Amino acid sequence: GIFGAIAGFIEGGWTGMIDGWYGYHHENSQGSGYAADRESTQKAIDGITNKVNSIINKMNTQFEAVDHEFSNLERRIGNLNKRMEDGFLDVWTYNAELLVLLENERTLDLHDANVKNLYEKVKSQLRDNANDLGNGCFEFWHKCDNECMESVKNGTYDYPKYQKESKLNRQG
Amino acid sequence: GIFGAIAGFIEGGWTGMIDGWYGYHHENSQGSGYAADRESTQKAIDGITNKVNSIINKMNTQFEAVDHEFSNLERRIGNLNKRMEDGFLDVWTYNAELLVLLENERTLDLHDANVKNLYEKVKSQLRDNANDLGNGCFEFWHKCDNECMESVKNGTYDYPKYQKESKLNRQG
Amino acid sequence: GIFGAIAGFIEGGWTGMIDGWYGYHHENSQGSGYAADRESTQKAIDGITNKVNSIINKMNTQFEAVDHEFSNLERRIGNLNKRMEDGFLDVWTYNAELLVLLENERTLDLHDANVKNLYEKVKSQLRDNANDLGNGCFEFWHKCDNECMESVKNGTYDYPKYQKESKLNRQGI
Amino acid sequence: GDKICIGYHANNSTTQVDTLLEKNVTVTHSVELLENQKEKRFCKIMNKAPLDLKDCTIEGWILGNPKCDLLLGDQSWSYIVERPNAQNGICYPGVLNELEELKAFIGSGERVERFEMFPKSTWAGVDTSRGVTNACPSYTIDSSFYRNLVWIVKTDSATYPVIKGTYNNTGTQPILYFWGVHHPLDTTVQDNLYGSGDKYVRMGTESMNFAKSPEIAARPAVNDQRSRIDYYWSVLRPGETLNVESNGNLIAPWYAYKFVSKGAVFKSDLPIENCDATCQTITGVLRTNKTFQNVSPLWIGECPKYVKSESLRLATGLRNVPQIAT
Amino acid sequence: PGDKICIGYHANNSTTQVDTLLEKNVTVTHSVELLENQKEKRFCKIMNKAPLDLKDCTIEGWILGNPKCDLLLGDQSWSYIVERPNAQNGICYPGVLNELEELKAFIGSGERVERFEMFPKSTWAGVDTSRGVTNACPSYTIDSSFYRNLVWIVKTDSATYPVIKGTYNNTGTQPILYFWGVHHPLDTTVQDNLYGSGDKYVRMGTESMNFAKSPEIAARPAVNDQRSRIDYYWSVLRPGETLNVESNGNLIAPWYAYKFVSKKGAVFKSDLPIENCDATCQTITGVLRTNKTFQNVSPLWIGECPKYVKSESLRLATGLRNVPQ
Amino acid sequence: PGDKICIGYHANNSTTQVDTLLEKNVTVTHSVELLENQKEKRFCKIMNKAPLDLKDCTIEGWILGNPKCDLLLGDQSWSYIVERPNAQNGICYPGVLNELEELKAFIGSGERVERFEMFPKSTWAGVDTSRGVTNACPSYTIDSSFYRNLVWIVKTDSATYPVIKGTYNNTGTQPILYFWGVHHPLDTTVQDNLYGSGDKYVRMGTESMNFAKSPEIAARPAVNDQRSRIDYYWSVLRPGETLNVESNGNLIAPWYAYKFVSTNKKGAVFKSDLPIENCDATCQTITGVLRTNKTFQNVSPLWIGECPKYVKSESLRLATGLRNVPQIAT
Ligand SMILES: CC(=O)N[C@@H]1[C@@H](O)[C@H](O[C@@H]2O[C@H](CO[C@]3(C(=O)O)C[C@H](O)[C@@H](NC(C)=O)[C@H]([C@H](O)[C@H](O)CO)O3)[C@H](O)[C@H](O)[C@H]2O)[C@@H](CO)O[C@H]1O
Ligand SMILES: *[C@@H]1O[C@H](CO)[C@@H](O)[C@H](O)[C@H]1NC(C)=O
Ligand SMILES: *[C@@H]1O[C@H](CO)[C@@H](O)[C@H](O)[C@H]1NC(C)=O
Ligand SMILES: *[C@@H]1O[C@H](CO)[C@@H](O)[C@H](O)[C@H]1NC(C)=O
Ligand SMILES: *[C@@H]1O[C@H](CO)[C@@H](O)[C@H](O)[C@H]1NC(C)=O
Ligand SMILES: *[C@@H]1O[C@H](CO)[C@@H](O)[C@H](O)[C@H]1NC(C)=O
Repeated sequence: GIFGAIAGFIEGGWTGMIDGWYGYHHENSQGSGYAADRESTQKAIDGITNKVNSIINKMNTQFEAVDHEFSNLERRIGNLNKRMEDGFLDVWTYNAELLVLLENERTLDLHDANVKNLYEKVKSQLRDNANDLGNGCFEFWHKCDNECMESVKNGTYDYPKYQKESKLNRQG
Repeated sequence: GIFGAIAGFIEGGWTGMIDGWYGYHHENSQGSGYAADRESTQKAIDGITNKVNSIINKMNTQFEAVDHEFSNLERRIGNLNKRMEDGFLDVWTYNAELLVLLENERTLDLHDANVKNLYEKVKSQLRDNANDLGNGCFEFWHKCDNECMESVKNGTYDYPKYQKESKLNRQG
Repeated sequence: GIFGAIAGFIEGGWTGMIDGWYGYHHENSQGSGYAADRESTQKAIDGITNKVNSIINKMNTQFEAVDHEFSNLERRIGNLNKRMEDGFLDVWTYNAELLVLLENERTLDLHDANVKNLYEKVKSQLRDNANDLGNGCFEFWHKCDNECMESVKNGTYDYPKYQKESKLNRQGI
Repeated sequence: GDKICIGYHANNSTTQVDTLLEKNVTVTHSVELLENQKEKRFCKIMNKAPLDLKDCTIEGWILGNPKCDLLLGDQSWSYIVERPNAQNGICYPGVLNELEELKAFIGSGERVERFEMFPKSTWAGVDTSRGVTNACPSYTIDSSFYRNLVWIVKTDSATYPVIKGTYNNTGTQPILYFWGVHHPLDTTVQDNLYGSGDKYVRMGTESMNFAKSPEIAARPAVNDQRSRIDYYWSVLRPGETLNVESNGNLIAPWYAYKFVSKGAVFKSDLPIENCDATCQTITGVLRTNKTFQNVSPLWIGECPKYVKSESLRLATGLRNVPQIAT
Repeated sequence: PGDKICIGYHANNSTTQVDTLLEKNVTVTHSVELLENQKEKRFCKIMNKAPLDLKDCTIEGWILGNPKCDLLLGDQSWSYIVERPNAQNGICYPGVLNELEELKAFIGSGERVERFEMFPKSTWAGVDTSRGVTNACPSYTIDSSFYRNLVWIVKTDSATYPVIKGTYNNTGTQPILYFWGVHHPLDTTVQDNLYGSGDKYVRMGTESMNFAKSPEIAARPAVNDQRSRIDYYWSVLRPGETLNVESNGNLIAPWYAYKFVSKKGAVFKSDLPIENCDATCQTITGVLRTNKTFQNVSPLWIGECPKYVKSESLRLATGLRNVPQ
Repeated sequence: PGDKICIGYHANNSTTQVDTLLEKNVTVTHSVELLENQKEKRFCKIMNKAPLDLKDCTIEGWILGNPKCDLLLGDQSWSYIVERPNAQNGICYPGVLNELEELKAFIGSGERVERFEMFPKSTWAGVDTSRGVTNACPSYTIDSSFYRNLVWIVKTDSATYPVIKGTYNNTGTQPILYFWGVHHPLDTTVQDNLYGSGDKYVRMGTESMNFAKSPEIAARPAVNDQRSRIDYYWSVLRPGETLNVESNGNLIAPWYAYKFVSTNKKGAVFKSDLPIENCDATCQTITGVLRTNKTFQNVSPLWIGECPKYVKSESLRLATGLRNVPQIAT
């Protein structure tokens, strides 16, 4: 996809993650699971809702065709009216169809970026205290607590706190 | 924001950086301060100016309403003219308002990409002679002089020059 | 460019890479050459071809001007015809020209993205078994023959296999 | 060791969107913006019924064709429904002049009140009661005439004298009214019905002038008539006065309409039912909250935008890539 | 403790906002408003040329030569026309000016007219030219008068009304706009006293135009105490065309006409003042003095004006999202 | 030297540029021009149907049967009509063809006409058919002639122009396009000379149409050495309809008329001097043939057949490839 994460370096989505668009999967000696990242999920929902509403708002004017009759000496103006009405029909059909194709492209990109950006946020916190497996997964070189997992998710991860444990594990 | 830097992992802007859109904040024993990255800032100004000027140029034509009069036997053509002029009014009002919403979204993303690309530019110079903190800031593992900061801003930073000093403290 | 790779941290293109949009250049004791990344090139070709055909398809209606004559008591309706036909001409000229400027910007960005992602794909396989030279180039800290090169291009690069060799060499410098 | 992974939502959606880059992309969430469904009937708009013209055309109604007596009094409408196969219109052959502007003026209205504009006693010294024809039967009388007009003819006595009438619109509403000019097929009918000598119909208001004389000739038979009537209509503005003056061949205004002023005339088969709508198209009712519709460009009320599209589905969620289960 | 270098972006004191597809009310460091919503409520010169103020006259009153429109009378050049809504001097003798809307359109297309005598009164032999006045058409100095551009030809004291004839060959560069009429008496009595007995006609023709009309006698409702009417007519004699006039009686003769010279023309119906100022873009509701691309002032204008849209604001972000501390 | 792998992109010798919202004149490796600016300056056949070349005749001259237009006389079939801007042979006896614009509009939208005698000269009784000729309307062969589709009827040596009547009933499946006229003498003298004395009329009716006109006698400026005029008229007699003609005098009677077939194509009337050649086209504009795959064209808004959309643009080139940054060589 253009940021390379969705159906990219993260090969598939998670049906078990049901409470948001973007998220974390963790596995602990205390258990495992799928938890949405609420902030990026909600920001995305507000943005996408706004986009939908803006489009609806912008599209809320109508051209109105009319039922007028024309006589057998009014071929020119009758045809003028037809070409005019068909003309606006073609312009609005074009506007709506193109807009949908373009906005869908860009909406999928936005989702892809939001996933990419979460992944980058974790990678910079962990540094060499974790090993990058593929598929957007990190394996810690140290024991990672539920409390430690939450710190990674909320951006407070203490890299010094586990540096020595990690190094000893890393090249043991 | 889509590239994740502006209002993102770089949480706030700098009222102190007056002479550019994007740039650097340094701190060292000699002081602290701000410096715009002249090249990316100018390249952005150039692109943004071109966009603004393209939009104005494409919007240069005008549809002209006329206010001809119509008799009490010209209700149909009178109404035809009205619907015609209101139809073009609605199409241009739509074109202009949607284009502004779309282009504003993309311009904000452009700025976001430029900041991110600047961050990655520095990151790749510094390598492990510095620590990447979460926030777009790098803490040096060596002493970085005003000359040294300039070399970073310049793209001429010398990694081998400081590699041994950095290792000492990176493990010291 | 928006993703910063094309005309960016990778300064120039390769005229020697003839079989794809995006690719690898390699050099080892065995030899040197260019090779396109087939998968990313073909996905871009499909995507761009779809874009072109979608534009052509959405633009495939025509406003029709007409040859009708008007008399010296038909100034108003003659002018109504004129302002109407010109009105649709101006709308469609605007649509086409604006669309082309916008899609050209976005098409160039898409290419920039595909290069950057290809670079990040390699970078993350190689870890510290290789050194970043500038300009999107990696020098391996170990011997990398043709099968090793291909594994990088394939996505199958074996970092543990070479981690001891590259660590020893990385020290000695 | 312990894992933490980053990823995205998937679900069992099989709903697809198209993109500039790609077609048939399954997404987790999406919204269809277009309505393609309609109720094939006519309903009330603003809790106001439409006027069903039934077996009558607009001409047959508003001139008062004897077979349209069902429609005869006052009428209030939200829109007009004219049936394509309506057979009662202009019964005595001839042209209703400026037909199309008449039809556009009537469609602009929401109400009319029928009233006697010129009582038969207006016209001195002529016969007000013989003006019927086999071309205009009612359902019970073989020879009749339009309810809104009087076909004046000369008295048993030899001469048709100058007749005159005035109506002053002291009302607050415009008046839609009608008259005509009889064109006999030969000079023998002209002399029987009207006196010898050049005949004229003249009318004027503050802003209008009308003058016409009989164009005597035999036209192909239509409802057994080789003669013709030229029909006319006008609108008497509030404060305006109408003078009428003729010495023959006048089909006089009798009854007219106080007229009250977006409207529509739908030519359609569809039934009018005891139902309410906010959006009525010529091919049926839209009962929707969608932004676009491909049903019809012709409507009344508050409708979504007409486009030729089959579907306008917006991605809202992300590319759906659910794990494969065997 | 270590030295630091940080990558960052501009912020400032801006509280100027834009909307995007994704988000409303986003404060941004720099932006440009593309729409103009302000105007000078007055009429100015366009291209250094003054407009024509019709004052108390309608367009009809002006070019027919209504006696109370004399201040207008003679030669005019204009960048656009201003007709005042309550103007009272128009068609003074009741009647219809045929193809009026189309006349208004042709006049609107013009930039200048030169008034001249097309048919001197001596053109018509055997008839009275000095008596064609009415209390329906007073000037400011006489109770009974007539249009300056027309002659109401009447019977001589004796001999009835003869066939009268006139011609005019347009040798000029310019088209000629001219006017005439047919009088329609309320009575056969008025008909007989003014014109002869006998069937009357008014006939006109050029290389490309034919006109024929005879009177239609009836009492119309009284307007300006007149129950009679005039049918007024206008036409345009092309360069090189000749006009032939022939009448039995009931002719209201062309007397003076206009050499007419023909861009975008404007007849503004407005009460706004005309001031000694000068402008590039004149709207029916005022002057736009602006470099902006769009305007929400009016769709009706002359000059080089920005595009009309119904929008209240069209502000383009140029700077970034403003996030000051 | 250490083993290298580099990531990069294609470049080539392309010098073709595009514009974007952010940047003008970007050289790219691959692109598509979407707009066609090339045309063949000629008229071609459209549904394998040749257009009608009116040559030195106008549309009026043609369907009235101007004697100098006999080249076009008879049945005609066409995909469109080409009328030369300086054709000389139109209305030869001066006067107006009433509702002309709407007739020209009706004739475009036709694909074929069959000429036929509608009213034989015998139809009119007690009048002279054969004196109806003028100096204004020469044929190429004869100095004095008249339109092939009309009879200028004149009173015989007998003082009286009688009442004449004519009927034509359309039992056909096709509408009939037909013409008539009313002659306006310069003189009451010429009026007396040609027709009866007293009040004259031309009355015509169908089941849906009426017409009545009397002569309007006056001297007009000389055209084609004529101070008199003819009012010309046209109408369309629908399938199943009957026409009645009745006249006192001053009738220019319908003689030949046209069975008319309306078309399922646009169709078009082009005013132009371009050559018509033995060629086929899919897209015919008024200034030429487009033979193209492109989406847009800047040649003309006026056309018949399937043409690309008209825009004012000079070029509409879409980038498909990437920014082209070839190695500088020296
Ligand atoms: C009948 C005739 O010849 N009488 C003499 C007039 O012709 C002549 O006036 C001149 O008329 C000239 C036109 O002559 C034709 C014509 O070609 O237009 C001759 C035609 O045979 C005649 N046809 C019919 C059916 O009448 C035709 C027609 O009458 C007119 O068009 C109706 O106006 O006229 C030409 O216009 C000359 O400019 C004109 O002087 C007069 C004067 O010498 O004498 C008559 O004896
Ligand atoms: C770059 O930095 C050096 C010090 O590092 C300084 O003297 C020089 O002027 C700077 N100039 C550039 C690279 O533009
Ligand atoms: C026209 O032809 C049909 C068939 O002969 C006939 O029934 C009809 O009466 C004709 N019209 C007239 C007026 O005779
Ligand atoms: C905002 O900034 C401008 C330029 O710095 C300054 O001139 C102005 O005084 C400031 N506005 C306020 C907050 O008054
Ligand atoms: C009018 O004058 C012009 C030039 O003097 C002349 O050529 C033309 O014949 C005249 N028109 C007529 C028919 O009198
Ligand atoms: C290229 O640039 C020239 C001027 O540099 C300009 O005239 C032309 O329009 C531009 N066109 C393209 C797309 O090359």
